Amino acid sequence: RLVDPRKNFLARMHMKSVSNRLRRYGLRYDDLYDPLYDLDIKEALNRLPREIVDARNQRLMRAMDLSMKHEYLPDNLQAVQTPFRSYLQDMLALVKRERAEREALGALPLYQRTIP
Amino acid sequence: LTSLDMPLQGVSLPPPLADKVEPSKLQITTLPNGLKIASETTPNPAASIGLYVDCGSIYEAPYFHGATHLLERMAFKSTLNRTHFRLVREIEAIGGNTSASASREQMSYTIDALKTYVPEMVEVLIDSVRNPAFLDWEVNEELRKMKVEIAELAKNPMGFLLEAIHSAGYSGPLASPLYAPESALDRLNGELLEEFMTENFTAARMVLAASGVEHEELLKVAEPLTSDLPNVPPQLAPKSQYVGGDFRQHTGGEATHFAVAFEVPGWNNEKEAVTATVLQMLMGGGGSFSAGGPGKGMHSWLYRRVLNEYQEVQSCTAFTSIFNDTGLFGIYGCSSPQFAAKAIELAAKELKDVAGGKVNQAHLDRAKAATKSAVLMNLESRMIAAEDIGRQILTYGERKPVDQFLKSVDQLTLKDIADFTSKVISKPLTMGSFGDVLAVPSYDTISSKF
Amino acid sequence: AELAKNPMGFLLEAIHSAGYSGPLASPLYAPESALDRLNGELLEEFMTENFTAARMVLAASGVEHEELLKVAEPLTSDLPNVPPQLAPKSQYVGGDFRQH
Amino acid sequence: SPPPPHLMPYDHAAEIIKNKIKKLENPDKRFLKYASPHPILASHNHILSAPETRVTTLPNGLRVATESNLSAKTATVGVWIDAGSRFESDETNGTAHFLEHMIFKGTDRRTVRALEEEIEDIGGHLNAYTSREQTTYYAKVLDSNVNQALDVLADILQNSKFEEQRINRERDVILREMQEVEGQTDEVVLDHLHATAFQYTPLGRTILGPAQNVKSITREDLQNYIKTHYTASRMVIAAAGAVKHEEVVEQVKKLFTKLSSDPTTTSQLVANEPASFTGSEVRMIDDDLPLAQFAVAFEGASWTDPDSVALMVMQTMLGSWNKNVGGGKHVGSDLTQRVAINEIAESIMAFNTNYKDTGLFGVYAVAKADCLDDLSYAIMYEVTKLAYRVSDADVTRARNQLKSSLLLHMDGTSPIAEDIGRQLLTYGRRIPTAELFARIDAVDASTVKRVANKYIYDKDIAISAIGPIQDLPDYNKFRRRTYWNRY
Amino acid sequence: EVPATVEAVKTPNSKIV
Ligand SMILES: [Zn+2]
Repeated sequence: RLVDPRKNFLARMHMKSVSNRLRRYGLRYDDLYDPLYDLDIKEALNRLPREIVDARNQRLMRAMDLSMKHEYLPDNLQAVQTPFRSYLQDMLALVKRERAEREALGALPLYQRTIP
Repeated sequence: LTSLDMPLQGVSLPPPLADKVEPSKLQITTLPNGLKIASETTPNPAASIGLYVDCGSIYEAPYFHGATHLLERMAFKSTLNRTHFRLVREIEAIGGNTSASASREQMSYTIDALKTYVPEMVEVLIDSVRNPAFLDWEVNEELRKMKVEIAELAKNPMGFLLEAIHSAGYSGPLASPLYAPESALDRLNGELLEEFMTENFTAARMVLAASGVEHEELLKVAEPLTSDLPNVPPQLAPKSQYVGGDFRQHTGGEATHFAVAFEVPGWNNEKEAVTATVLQMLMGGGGSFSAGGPGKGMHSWLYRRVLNEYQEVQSCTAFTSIFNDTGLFGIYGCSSPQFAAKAIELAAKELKDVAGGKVNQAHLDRAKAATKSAVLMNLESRMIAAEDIGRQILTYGERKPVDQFLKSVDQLTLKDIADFTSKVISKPLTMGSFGDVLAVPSYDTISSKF
Repeated sequence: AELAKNPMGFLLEAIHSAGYSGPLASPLYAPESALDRLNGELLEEFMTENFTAARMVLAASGVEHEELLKVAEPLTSDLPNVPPQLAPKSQYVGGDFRQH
Repeated sequence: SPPPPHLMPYDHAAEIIKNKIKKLENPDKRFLKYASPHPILASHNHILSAPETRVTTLPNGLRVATESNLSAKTATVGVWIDAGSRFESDETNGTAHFLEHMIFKGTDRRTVRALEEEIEDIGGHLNAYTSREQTTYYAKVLDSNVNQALDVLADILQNSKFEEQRINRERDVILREMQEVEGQTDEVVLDHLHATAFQYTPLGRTILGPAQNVKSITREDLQNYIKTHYTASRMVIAAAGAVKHEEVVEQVKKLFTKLSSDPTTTSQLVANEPASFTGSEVRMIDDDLPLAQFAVAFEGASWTDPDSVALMVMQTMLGSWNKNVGGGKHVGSDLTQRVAINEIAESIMAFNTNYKDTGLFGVYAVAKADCLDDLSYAIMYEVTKLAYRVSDADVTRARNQLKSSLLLHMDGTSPIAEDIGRQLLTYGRRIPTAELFARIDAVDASTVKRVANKYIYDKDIAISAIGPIQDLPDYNKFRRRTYWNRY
Repeated sequence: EVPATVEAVKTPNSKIV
């Protein structure tokens, strides 16, 4: 695929830019996934262990504090950041698979979004 | 269509069954890993297939308190091969029903459906017990519904007292509660359940009993799904020691309850088990909370004495809980919060009365007939037949015929009843009361009555 | 409810009822079933038949006897003289408490 | 350098959960060979074989029906009578229940103690049950004591004494029973549902009757009741288990000689006093009860109506559930799915009650006060949906479940004898399993839609509720939720 | 005596006015 960093150098530049932008705030890419965006994310987040969600929330608070202060992380802290270490994607995919299996057999959804 | 009082036209009617059908013979196949598969062919179009494991709360000690009942609630959930949703849908596609039971020394998993769906039943049952996924959200949900199942326990005085006197009557593994405290549940999780199940669920500790299927088909479906299981050498169940004890939770208010129990032989020792069952029938009794249907125990010693000579009694009967190497025979009771001392006096006097020999032959024959009809009638049910096969092959490995039990019942004299009851009440008693215990006498005073 | 949090006092209460028989085994801390029945009239009946003058002592440290009597006598002299009742008798018997 | 992905505690937990998920990503196909989540209509008329049910009619119209299993060690023998509270009058109401209390109270040959001692000397059981349209007395005994049990039943039916002191004692027992109509709220809710739905018809009366009737009960009342209703053409003797048809027929011919032979016939009784449905409700508001219980019902179908089978399929489609069921969120029933997924009830149960000329089809639910509005919406939505959208998978699954439950519940001599007696009273015959299965599989999605449009769509409802029910929707809202205005 | 609501709950009435 063209989105493969190993095969495509444009994807390599894209991944480098995204990683650098994430590292300035100490954010993981999975931290950008908001429960309010879809009920599948909300369900996947509810299925995760507590310490992971607490770490996510702490990173979110740190990033918000940095953004409000017009500041970036110190370089010593930036060196230890792992912007693309995942904690959410596999659980999200599992929740999607379970949702699709429910839909295929004619069952009601386990959760639905509120009509605004 | 046509009204149901007129036969439907064009229906293919199967030929009728004979009015006398030769019973089938249990076939017991043992796999090299030690797993035993048993089945009996049955004329009715229903199949009952179960898996029975010699695990229970007597293996929770010391670090798995509550694991057995959690595993009971976690039955037929998500496997490594199928989601909970898919498994419920497969069970419902063939009109099946599942059930799991947890005891101190046994667990079972059963599925019931028409006999044409045997491969699906066997496949779903083994996937369930061999491959639990133990997902954390599913465990947490079953743990919330465990809190309710344990809080509503106070609403069943008989059950509450029964567990309480099991706790207060033994010291070792048998004293471990079958309904763990709330503190004991904030430690349980999926990893604990997996570690517990892997340790105890071995092939040589498991029986696949299927009532209502040909042995060839059951073997063809079950052999490829259980042989992989490794050979684990046969350990020994731990020993429990019967002691005395008192259980007392003074809640106050009204409607006291009690249970005085004594020790009896276990399922091993096959002449005295019967003496305990016939004794339980002899004392008999009833719930005293509802009526309807003669012959349920209205003319036993307990009923005819208490409920027909002393009013204001809410419950009075006898119970029994026999294990492999020990048992508990006792008498329940409700009475009134200040009538409690008189109630315990009545119960103790009744035990003493049958101990001395104050029971005539008419009552002995009555209780003997009640025992025989209770055992023969309870085998009318396909479920009970399958469960009995599984439990007996787990315990003895043979499925002893009912005829031997029937002769032991009909070899009981008054001298036997007398010597057994004398032996039973010469040992420490287990007292348990629940409700308003302030007026309830002490342990020493009740112990001095016998 | 906030009594099990102190094992000392909880055990000290429990072993009073587990060791004595009779009145001294009556809890000082009643269960949350006798409380739903407690009301002002039940407390007024309890006090009228128990708070009698012969069972009462008025003790003062830091006061002169004269004006203390001067104030106290008009407020207590009209209490009826009731006979002394015998103390309810308790029996130590020994026993065992337990709760898991 | 960043930490490796097991140093930080949260990274390690993420790795563990990811590994578990990858474990679930690859299933094992040996365990995925036979079971399917898709329901298939299956024809298995081979396993459907059963022992023959012999039915013999005596010259006086008495019917003897036996199902022989000579391998059995036990048997169930009894009498099923086309009699109950529906066939009494307003001033006789309650007499059948009084007779049920009085029937084991002694005969000319036997006294109360003799009768109990005879029975429990053989280890037998004696059962008496009376309903609105059916009455049954039966004995569960060992194979040897079939003749003795038949003698016991014939004696109690034909030669009961009804002592005046026994009558007076039972009078106070029943009066206390009436004064203690509590603790069984399901039964109370259904009684009030019958009373309001079948207003001013014999079907609306309770089995117990009014207190003045039981106070007025005398010997001649009971004797007149037995003379009027316990007639040969209204009685079926049913036996299952280790019994031979011929011996039972001979014993019945010997013992059941002094019956009534009154010309009163059940079809005429139903004709001149028919039962009709009245859209209506009774609300028993009691805000001290912790849980609310209510039933909503439509007018159903009689026993012999062909639509009764479709109503059974529809009842299976709605289903039943309580909080202790493991997989309510995953079942085929959409109503059960909604209730279990949103935790809006303690229990839910669809019922299909049949009578000789009418029926009741509805839902019974137990829930907390604050769940009632959503629960009522869900119940009405899923019931009304049957008139609009029915999937082939749902009706196929319900057909399979109904066939399975009908065959699986039929285990033991007592359920078989009860099935024989009930079918002989309601259908005039024991419907063979193959015919019943053929009728069931004739219920497709279009059949369910047609039946729902006949019985549910834009139809009056009967409601009976008790408890903290101030937030239960009123009659107009339930009545409006019986149709969909988007169609 | 028994209040009217208790009697109504305890005695279903098919002759409702
Ligand atoms: Zn009754």
